Formats: sequence, structure tokens, C-alpha cells
Amino acid sequence: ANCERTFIAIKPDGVQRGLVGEIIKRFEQKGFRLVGLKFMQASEDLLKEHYVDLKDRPFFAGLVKYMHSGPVVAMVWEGLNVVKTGRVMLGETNPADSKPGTIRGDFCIQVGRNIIHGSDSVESAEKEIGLWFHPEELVDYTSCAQNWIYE
Amino acid sequence: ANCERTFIAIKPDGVQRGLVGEIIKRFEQKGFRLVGLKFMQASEDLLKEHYVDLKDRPFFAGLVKYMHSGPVVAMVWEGLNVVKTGRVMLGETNPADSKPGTIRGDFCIQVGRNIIHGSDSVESAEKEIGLWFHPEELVDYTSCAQNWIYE
Amino acid sequence: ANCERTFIAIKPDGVQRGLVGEIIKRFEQKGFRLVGLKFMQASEDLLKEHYVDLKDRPFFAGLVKYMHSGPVVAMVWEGLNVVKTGRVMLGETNPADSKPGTIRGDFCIQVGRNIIHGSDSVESAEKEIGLWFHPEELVDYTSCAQNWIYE
Amino acid sequence: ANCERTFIAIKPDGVQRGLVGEIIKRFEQKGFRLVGLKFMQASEDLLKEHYVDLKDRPFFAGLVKYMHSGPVVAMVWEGLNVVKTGRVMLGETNPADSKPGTIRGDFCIQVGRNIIHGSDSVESAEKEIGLWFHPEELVDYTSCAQNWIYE
Amino acid sequence: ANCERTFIAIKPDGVQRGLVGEIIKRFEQKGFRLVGLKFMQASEDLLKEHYVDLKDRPFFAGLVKYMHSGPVVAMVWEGLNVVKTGRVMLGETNPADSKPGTIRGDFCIQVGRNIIHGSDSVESAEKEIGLWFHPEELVDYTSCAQNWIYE
Amino acid sequence: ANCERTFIAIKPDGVQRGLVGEIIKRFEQKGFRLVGLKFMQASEDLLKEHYVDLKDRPFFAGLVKYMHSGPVVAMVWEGLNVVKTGRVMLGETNPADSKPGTIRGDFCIQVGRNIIHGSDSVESAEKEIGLWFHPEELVDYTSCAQNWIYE
Ligand SMILES: Nc1ncnc2c1ncn2[C@@H]1O[C@H](COP(=O)(O)OP(=O)(O)O)[C@@H](O)[C@H]1O
Ligand SMILES: Nc1ncnc2c1ncn2[C@@H]1O[C@H](COP(=O)(O)OP(=O)(O)O)[C@@H](O)[C@H]1O
Ligand SMILES: Nc1ncnc2c1ncn2[C@@H]1O[C@H](COP(=O)(O)OP(=O)(O)O)[C@@H](O)[C@H]1O
Ligand SMILES: Nc1ncnc2c1ncn2[C@@H]1O[C@H](COP(=O)(O)OP(=O)(O)O)[C@@H](O)[C@H]1O
Ligand SMILES: Nc1ncnc2c1ncn2[C@@H]1O[C@H](COP(=O)(O)OP(=O)(O)O)[C@@H](O)[C@H]1O
Ligand SMILES: Nc1ncnc2c1ncn2[C@@H]1O[C@H](COP(=O)(O)OP(=O)(O)O)[C@@H](O)[C@H]1O
Repeated sequence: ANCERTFIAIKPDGVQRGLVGEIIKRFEQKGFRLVGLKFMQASEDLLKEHYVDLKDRPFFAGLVKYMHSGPVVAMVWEGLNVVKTGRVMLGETNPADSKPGTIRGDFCIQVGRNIIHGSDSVESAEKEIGLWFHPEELVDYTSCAQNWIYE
Repeated sequence: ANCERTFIAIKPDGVQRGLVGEIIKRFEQKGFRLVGLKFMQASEDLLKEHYVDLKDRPFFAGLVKYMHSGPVVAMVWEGLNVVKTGRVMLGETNPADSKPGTIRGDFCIQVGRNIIHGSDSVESAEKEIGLWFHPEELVDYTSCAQNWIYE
Repeated sequence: ANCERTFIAIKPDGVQRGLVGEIIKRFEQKGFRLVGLKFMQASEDLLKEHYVDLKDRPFFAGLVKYMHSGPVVAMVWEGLNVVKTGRVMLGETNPADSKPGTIRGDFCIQVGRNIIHGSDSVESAEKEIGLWFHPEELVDYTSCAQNWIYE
Repeated sequence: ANCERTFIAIKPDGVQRGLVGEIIKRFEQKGFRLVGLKFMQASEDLLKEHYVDLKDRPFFAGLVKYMHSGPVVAMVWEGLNVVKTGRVMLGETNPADSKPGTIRGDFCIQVGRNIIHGSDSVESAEKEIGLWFHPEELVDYTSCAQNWIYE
Repeated sequence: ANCERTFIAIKPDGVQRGLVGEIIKRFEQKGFRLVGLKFMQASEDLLKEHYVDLKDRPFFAGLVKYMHSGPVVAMVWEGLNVVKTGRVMLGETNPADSKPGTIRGDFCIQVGRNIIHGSDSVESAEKEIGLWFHPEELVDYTSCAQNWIYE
Repeated sequence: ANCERTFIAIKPDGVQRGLVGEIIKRFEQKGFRLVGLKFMQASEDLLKEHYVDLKDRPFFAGLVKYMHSGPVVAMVWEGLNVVKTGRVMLGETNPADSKPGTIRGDFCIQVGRNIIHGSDSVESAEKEIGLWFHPEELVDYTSCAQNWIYE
């Protein structure tokens, strides 16, 4: 098995374009366990604290704005190397550099409207999870298919 | 347009059988607007109240127990006639009576494992939404395709 | 076999909501032949003759305006009962009476934004076919699968 | 649970048009258990003995021919009311009368090239199963999801 | 944003093997705009100017014959890097070097039956675009999702 | 064309997680020809011989046991470079190293539960086909789209 968690957020462009279910499907079909799921308009404070290590950049202002401009689906997924694998499923930050088959590769175009975020490290993951979710919103259960997903 | 809402819950079998994404995708692609989304283990109290109109039924205690046995995905969806046509999308209560193309017709077999719940009326819907969600959890936004979904 | 034809048009909500590829796909996988396919910004004059049998109706005016308000995907499909069965595939004129499985029942909500036009009759189809398409534009070929599609 | 079995055969037109996996997917996603699966060119004798209760009809000659003209996928599926439900999933014999959402409804056109067969009764089922399969080709195992499919 | 254009053609194997709806779908869901769309039985003269840079090559003769041997779906797609990224989406010229996820990598096998043409450059695209399409036939409109597709 | 064949088996996790249809569908849609298909519980003897080149590996006994723990779908697929490009479709041995768009990249997580086997060479392929199938079980037919898949 493995209880490694990651934080995946669907951005407002992802919501606005009706990509929520498709994105969730990709994680389910892969065998990752859904741990947390909420739908929220994320506050400026939250998005600032979240994207904080990128305050120095000339897209940060417009970033926080856009991320506050609509609703986001906040998710926590569990499984073996979710963080790393999840990021591969996502694709490269820039959808022009994301390979076909990937989420960004398949469904979006420009880096500022790249539909989705996912943690870049297990460090980022736990910070992002504590920041977007309350402990009691992370649900624990066992997949019926656990023994067929994991040795 | 219409601001009518319905309550849709994905039952623990739905979550266990990896249908969250699929189900959300059908509501999205139909043009309906996601208003609330949460992942939780429902308390028996909650469930008993949820299903209070059925307290006098042979299946009630089983229903409550089964509904408490795993996590559910609680959702709120908005649109013209969402309640009535949301139920059409779900199929009949019994998956044997649900037609191919409906969520239950396509994805499940037995009545006690019918994967999804939908409000049966506007009155029920609002009772159910108030019971499962706080109004601040319900997100207001306008679909970018609104004018293309509604005259 | 049968080389009967029908006019199917994907209205501008269809195009705007990105249902072009999906709608074609459903006719293809049914095993109908793509006879002609044009992406046209239609005209009011063009629309009126098409909708002449509805000039008597209140909505007519705005329909023409809506039908005129953005690009359409204009198409001809060849096959046995492509007229009649294609209308079963469209679902009812009102998306709220359209069954899940049908194109409207899956992808839209309101009678006035019902994403797709089909031909009510072969009578209407021939009338319709010639108005949007000249014989030059219509294509003729044999489906490599024809023998497996019809005895 | 329930161990009711049915016999589903994909006809050569269904194989030739690449519909095998899609058909199997429909049964899997529904929750039915795959019991038997073989791929075969079916003998005239077998097809005659199989379609025997229809020897009196003016399509029987051309039927047996066509059914022998290519390979068939022979399947056995298990579950609650599989025979009856399987036939609903299939659709009406004539694809012009099969509803969208159904296998025939979605993927074929003419009754002589209607892609698929499935037993019309539990009587037919067991006869067809003994006739197409050897006992040792019917595999017994338990779905990991059995308790989520069945009460 | 970006209103750059590219020529994408679905070769006659693509059309014969029923991949029209699926290919469009993949460009749509990527969030590119359908500029123009014609189903043409192409000409040898037409094909030669297109394939002029390959007149020096052995296969050229038969390519033109194959390209000429059945209907094509001729299309223009508008978007940011629709030329370049569209070629990543096509996969390599040889389907055997095309990655799974790409259109060729998923749907075809042999270099000489590679189902789809895309533009090697914007240089080539403009050259290509004008040859198959006149300005009348090209459509102009704004995607209701444009704001969510590009910052 | 090409009459090269490969052996593909769906491992018991593949069958348990409802991926039979999905997997077959990818081989079909790619243009490859299904030659043999059988559903069976593999004997340890069979499996030990199947995997004889790996008898000296730390994982061998586990592999055999796991492979014996449920039914597998044994298949034979034909086409130009099926062996090599069949493996490209599967992903890397380790699903963590398999790219999105591949069967393992999309559908599984751990190396010991990597859902599918494909022959690693022509020599292996023929050894494997001879081991799992009798030549009379392998069905010869011509795809109706052959001329459209192969020059
Ligand atoms: N040059 C840019 N212009 C606009 N937005 C950007 C740019 N670079 C990054 N972003 C946005 O900021 C977010 C965070 O950036 P980064 O951490 O580099 O990528 P990722 O989100 O893939 O970890 C990205 O999701 C992206 O949408
Ligand atoms: N006969 C039954 N046996 C077991 N469970 C049942 C039975 N009837 C209904 N249920 C469960 O109770 C839920 C609520 O029942 P009801 O309100 O009658 O149907 P609906 O869900 O269509 O509103 C159903 O979705 C189903 O899961
Ligand atoms: N009550 C209505 N209100 C608004 N628009 C309507 C109404 N009825 C029909 N329409 C529009 O007019 C078009 C043609 O109407 P009609 O010919 O009766 O239906 P159909 O398109 O099913 O043949 C429909 O596709 C629809 O967009
Ligand atoms: N009028 C007809 N013309 C050609 N083929 C037919 C006709 N009627 C039935 N068939 C074929 O014979 C098979 C058996 O017929 P029947 O038992 O009536 O339908 P089903 O297969 O739905 O049980 C059908 O699958 C169908 O393909
Ligand atoms: N070696 C080859 N043998 C046969 N046909 C080829 C070969 N190389 C290319 N072609 C055909 O010629 C077309 C154009 O070739 P080229 O312009 O090099 O590739 P692309 O279409 O990727 O730009 C291809 O789409 C393909 O159908
Ligand atoms: N390190 C491992 N731990 C557990 N199982 C393994 C390991 N490596 C390989 N296997 C299993 O053995 C099978 C055969 O191994 P190998 O031939 O090396 O890979 P491939 O399947 O790519 O040919 C794999 O498909 C996998 O299921």
C-alpha cells in the first residue's frame, strides 16, 4: 500500500470549462484513493499563503486574482508516490510543454489558464493539505480493490 | 436560466466503485452548475433525518447502516428543472428498472446498492441542501456558457 | 443497405459548448456515412425558409436570431433511416423530455438552446439538404465497413 | 448476490467494426462478473443448433451464413437478473427500434447486422452456455467489489 | 490569447475508420477554436502543391494517390500555437514512433496510413490554409470560454 | 500489412479492477487485429514456464503466486510491429515509470500489480502464444479496414 497524500486543486478555468469530473476520473481509474474533496471560492489570503514562494514574480498579482476569480475544487488523494505521479499525470506547468495523455496536455493551452495545481513535493503536499483542509475533512476508508492495486 | 437546485449524493458503493468522476461528468456535460461539493462520512443522525420520510419502511435501518458504512460525495447542482431531470438522469430507484444511458442503468445492479441519491422534489431538495450544507459552503458563480445553455 | 440522407445541424450553443466532435462521433459509431460537412456562419434569409413552417409561432423570431447568432456545423449523414433514427438519437425537441442516452438528454437543458437540428422527414431532409449544400459539396464514397453494417 | 448467468455473443460485424472492448466495458461497468470469454469462428452446425427455433423463417439461411462468415466473441456473464437486464442493455433486436444508450441503439443500424446476441430467457441461457462453452471454460472467482454491488 | 491558425486534415483512412468525431473532440477539449470545417473529395492537382516539398521523394507518387483515394475532412483550428502543439497532438509522422496519447499513437500503425495531416509550420499553415479554404468559408467568432482559456 | 503477433495477458488485477474492455478497446482502436482471446485461471506450471526467463529473480515466486490468484484474459493480437508497439502501449514495467496515455500509466500504480503483460520480443511472443494457445484456437480473418490501416 502507501499512505502518501497529495493536494490537487482544480482551478476556476478547470471548473468553468466542465473538466472537474474528467480530472477526478483520471485519479480514480489510476487507483488513487480520494481522501478529501471540497468546492470553494478561495480567499486572497489563502491563495497568497499558498503561492507564497512565488511572490517575487511578474505573474503573481494576476495569479492570485484569477485563482480568486472563481470556484476551486480542492482535493486530497492518497497512494504510492501520489505526489510525484500526480504531477506526471498533471503534465508540465506550461500546457504547450505538457505531453498528450496528460491533463494539461489534453485539456488546456496557456500557462496562466492551466486548469489544475498539484503539490511539487511531499513537503508542499502536507503544507497545502493543512492550509486548504481541516483535519476532520480528510476521510479514512479502505478501497475494496486495495489488494489488487497493491502487493 | 433557473436557480433551482437539487441535492445529489454519491453513495458509498459509488465511491468504492470509482464512479465519482463519471457521475460528476454527466452533470457537468448536461450543462448543470456545481454549487456545492463535499466528501464526508455521514452520521447516522444525519442519515436518519435525511431519510425521515422513510422511517416506516422495511429497508430503512439497512439503508441507514449501508449509507453510514463508507464515505459519500455530497453535491448541490443548479439549473432549470434540475430536481426532476436530475432524477431522470439517475434512473429509477431500482437499477433493474433504470434504462441504459442513466447513471443507475449503466453502473449498478441492485436496489440496496444503487450508487447515488437525488432529491425527489424541490421541497425535499431544499430540506436536503439545508441539512447537508451550510449556505456559506454553497458557491455562487456564473457559468461562462450560461447564455449558451439558457435563452 | 441504404443511401438515404438527412440534414443534421449543430446549433451555435453546440459549437460554443464544444459538442461538435462528440455529436459527429455518435453518428459515426452508429455507422452512418458522413456525406457532407460544412462549418457555416448561417444567414437569416437561409434560416427563414428552413423554419418557414414555424413562421406562425411566437418563438420563431428569436429562434432565427439565436440560430443566426453564431457559427453552425452543417452536415449531411447517409444511412438507412438516418432521418428517423437520427431524431431518436437527438431526443425530443425539449431537452427536458429528452431521454438520457440521446444527444439533447445528455448535453442540454432548455427547449430554446437545444444544441442540434435534425430533419423531421425525408421530405424536409431533401428540402433542407439542398438549401445548405450544393451537389459539388456533397461527397460520395463507400464505407469499408458497409458489408458489416448492412446485409 | 446472485449466480444467474447469461450468454452474450458478439457477432462478426461487432468484431469487424471494433466494438468488442466497448461491449465488454458496458457489462463490466454495470457490475456483472465475467465468467467465460472465448473468440471463435463458429461452425454451421453450432449456429444451426443455436438458432434452431428459427429454422422456419426467410432470413435463417442468410443468418447462419453471416454468423459463420467471421469470428465471434462468446461470453458468459454472471449477476442478478443478467439475462433480463443484459437484454435491455443490448436493446431491441432491430437497431431502428433500439433506444439510444443501448448497445444496438448506439452502435448499429439494420437487424441483420445487429452486432450482438444475448439469451432471451434463463432457459435459452443454460442451453446456449452448454452449447458454446465447455464447463471448464467457465471461471469461478469473487469480485473485489461484490459487497458494494450486492446487499 | 492568440488567434493563430493551422491546417489539420483528416486523411481518408481517418474518415473510413470513423475517427472524425474523435479527432475534432481532441482539438475542442484542448480548447482550440473551429475556424473552418469542410468535407472534401480532394484533387491530385490540389495535393501536389501541398506536397511540393516532397516531390523529390519516392513515396510522393502513391501518397498523392492515397490522399486522393477517398474523402478528406478539411479543417482549420484557431489557437495559441495551434500549429506546433497540434503536431505534438498528432504524434510523429511514423505511427510507430508516435507516443500513446497522441492521435497517431492511439489510432494507427503504418507511416503510409497515418490518418491525419497537420501543418509543419505557420509558414506552411498559411500556404496550406488558403489552398483548401477561401476566406468566405472560414468562420470568425469568440469562444464563450476564451477568458478561461487565455489570460 | 504484417502478420506479426504478440501475446497480451490481462493480469488478475486487470480483471478485478474492470479493465478488460478498456484494454481490448485500445488494441482495437489502434488498428490491431484480435487473433485469440481466452478467459482462464493459469496453472502454476504454465506460469512458471511462461516466466522461465525470470526463475532467478527475487520477485519470481510472488509473481507466479499473484498470477495464479485470479483469472487472466489471454489474448493474441496481430499487426505491423505489434510486439514492440504493443509494449509502448502498455507502458514501462513499473507503472511509476509509465507515461500518461499508456495502459499502466493511466490505470495502475505498483509494479507487482501492473495489470497487464505483453511479449518483450517476437521470439518471446511466439513461445508465449504456443504455450497459452493451440493453433486451432487462433482465428484467421481479414479486417474490413485492412486496406485503410495498411498501404
Ligand atoms: N509565466 C507565467 N505566466 C502566467 N502564469 C504563470 C507563469 N508561470 C507560472 N504561472 C502560474 O503559477 C502557478 C504556479 O507556478 P509554478 O509553481 O511554477 O508551476 P506549478 O503550478 O506547475 O507548480 C502555475 O500553476 C501557473 O498557472
Ligand atoms: N426495497 C429496497 N431495499 C433496499 N434498499 C432500498 C429499497 N428501496 C429503496 N431503497 C434505498 O432507499 C433509497 C431511498 O428510497 P426511495 O426514496 O424510495 O427512492 P429514491 O432513492 O428513488 O428517492 C434508495 O435510493 C435505495 O438506496
Ligand atoms: N417553445 C419553444 N421555445 C423556443 N424555441 C423553440 C420552441 N420550440 C421549438 N423551438 C426551437 O425551434 C426549433 C424548431 O422547432 P421544431 O421544428 O418544432 O423542433 P425540431 O427542431 O425538433 O424539429 C427547435 O430546434 C428549437 O430550437
Ligand atoms: N427480418 C430479419 N432479417 C434479417 N435478420 C433477422 C431478421 N429478424 C431477426 N434476424 C436476426 O436473427 C437473430 C435472431 O432473431 P430473434 O431471436 O428474433 O432476435 P434476438 O437475436 O434479438 O433474440 C437476430 O439477432 C437478428 O440478427
Ligand atoms: N516513408 C514514407 N512512406 C510512405 N508515406 C510517407 C512516408 N513519409 C511520409 N509519408 C506520407 O507523406 C505525408 C507527408 O510527409 P511529411 O510531410 O514528411 O510528414 P508530416 O505529414 O508529418 O508533415 C505523411 O502524412 C505521410 O502520409
Ligand atoms: N520488482 C518487482 N516486484 C514485483 N513484481 C515484479 C517486479 N519486476 C517485475 N515484476 C513482475 O514480473 C513481470 C515480468 O517482469 P519483466 O519481464 O521484467 O517485465 P515486463 O512485464 O515488462 O516484461 C512484470 O510485468 C511484473 O508484474
